Amino acid sequence: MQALLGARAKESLDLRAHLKQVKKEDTEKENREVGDWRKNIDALSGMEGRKKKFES
Amino acid sequence: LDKYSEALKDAQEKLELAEKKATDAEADVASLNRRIQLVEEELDRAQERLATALQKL
Repeated sequence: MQALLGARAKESLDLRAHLKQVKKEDTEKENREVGDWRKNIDALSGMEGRKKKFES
Repeated sequence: LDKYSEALKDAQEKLELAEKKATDAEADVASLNRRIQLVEEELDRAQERLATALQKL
């Protein structure tokens, strides 16, 4: 009876999972490379004198 | 006069240095308040986004 239904479901799930696989493998290839910056702030907290520039 | 003038250049220099220290310390009170508010805002936003993430969860 059921060979056609079996094969159709098999192919559908295979295609879907194949698309998920071809995205997931490359996104795990680049998943620690998805970092960002820190944006450190100086705030001149370590100064103990006037700057030699003409602005100050 | 020289002693008062010198005591003054020194009180005044110590003042320019103390005022500078205050200016720079204040520049940092402000830079710290900016970072505190940027971080508190990111925190409140992290918490808004958390509350949202939790609501979306």
